Amino acid sequence: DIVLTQTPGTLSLSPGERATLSCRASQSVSSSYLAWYQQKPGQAPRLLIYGASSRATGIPDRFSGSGSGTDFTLTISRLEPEDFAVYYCQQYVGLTGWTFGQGTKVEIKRTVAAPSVFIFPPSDEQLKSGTASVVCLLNNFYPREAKVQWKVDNALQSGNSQESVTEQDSKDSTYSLSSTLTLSKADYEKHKVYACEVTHQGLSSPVTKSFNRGEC
Amino acid sequence: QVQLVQSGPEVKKPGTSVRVSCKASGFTFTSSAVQWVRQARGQRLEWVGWIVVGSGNTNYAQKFHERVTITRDMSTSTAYMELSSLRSEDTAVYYCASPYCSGGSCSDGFDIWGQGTMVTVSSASTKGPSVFPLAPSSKSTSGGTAALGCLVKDYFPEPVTVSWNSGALTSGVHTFPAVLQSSGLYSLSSVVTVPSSSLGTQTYICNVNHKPSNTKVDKKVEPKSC
Repeated sequence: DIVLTQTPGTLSLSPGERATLSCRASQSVSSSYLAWYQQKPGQAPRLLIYGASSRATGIPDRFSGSGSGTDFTLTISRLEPEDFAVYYCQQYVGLTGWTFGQGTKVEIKRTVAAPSVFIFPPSDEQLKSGTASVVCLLNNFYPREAKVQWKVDNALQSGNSQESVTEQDSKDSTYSLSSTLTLSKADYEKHKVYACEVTHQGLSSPVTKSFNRGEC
Repeated sequence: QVQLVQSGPEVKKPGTSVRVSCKASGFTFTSSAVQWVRQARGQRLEWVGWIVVGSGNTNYAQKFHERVTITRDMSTSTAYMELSSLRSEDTAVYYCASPYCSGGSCSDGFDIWGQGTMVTVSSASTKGPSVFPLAPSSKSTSGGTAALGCLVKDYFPEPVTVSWNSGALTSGVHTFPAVLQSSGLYSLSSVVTVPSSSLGTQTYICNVNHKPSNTKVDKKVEPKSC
């Protein structure tokens, strides 16, 4: 089957800037069978371009498509706030075998914003039920890249934490992130000092939030 | 208006079949076509197949040709995707799409999209969440801002709904995407940042609803003085 590979993976651009998105096909695709779609979080795809360069009905002038064979380009001449989204190319050669690229996320670039960091020991209620979740919260930071490391009695933890991240905020263009350390009640009660260490571009040195088990 | 409306979310055990419907209104469905495309969270769009409404002629992707059927009922302007022998890898949002048509004339591409149908395939059994407070303290107070929340742990299936103060508190709320645990159950935290000076005069209650397990929890999050 035809494989479509999009580049780059993420474009971080200021509103008003030009966006150039690349779609490479593993096999020569006729210009007549290449489409581009826009997709926002929690929404269905939206058709932008059909036949490589034709705008779908009502699509703004700032969206244009170029190319043929193995190399296609989507241009957004001047990014509006509503244009920050994931963009997919699709080949629809023949009656079957249609495939999509992996997508390019066009993300809002804003100034560096250090996260505020908050730590939550396990609740008395949860410990009663036999589990211990320690939650570390990073609030309203940019860029997305953040290292969140768990230290239990100064020992770096591996394979016992999960991260979850919000979609980029529509109004302040920041992210928020949870890191949750999950232990058995038994394992939690063996150690004293629980620390969340945050590394981020907005922090000149890592920020540690920590507590001693049972103090609060 | 011009729309495709899909059936509600589906939760299925391995080996079963799911049927998703796609109802057209506001355009000439008889002139049109319906394709089905799926998307697993944080993964690329995957094409399933399509049907031409007039003829009922179908074309399926290689991956699905032995276990998918696409049909349409022209009288009800509805198309269906039936996917059989479901496996965990079939967990995704399934979308239908059509070219807009007005009489005989149609758009070249698929420009009308359904809202999507969440399909979960898992061996996991329905379980209500445990709701634990994330209490504000000196360890969750940065400058003049306090963070507080609720840990919504070990439930199946998606989704849970989380509100704060019966929907009165929305500014500063972060309800994190659920993480699928090794157990096959989901967990998430819902947090809110607030002015630290509010903790003494404003009550904070997280309202957690999980319809499949008949779970309704209203957890008051009590500030710690340490």
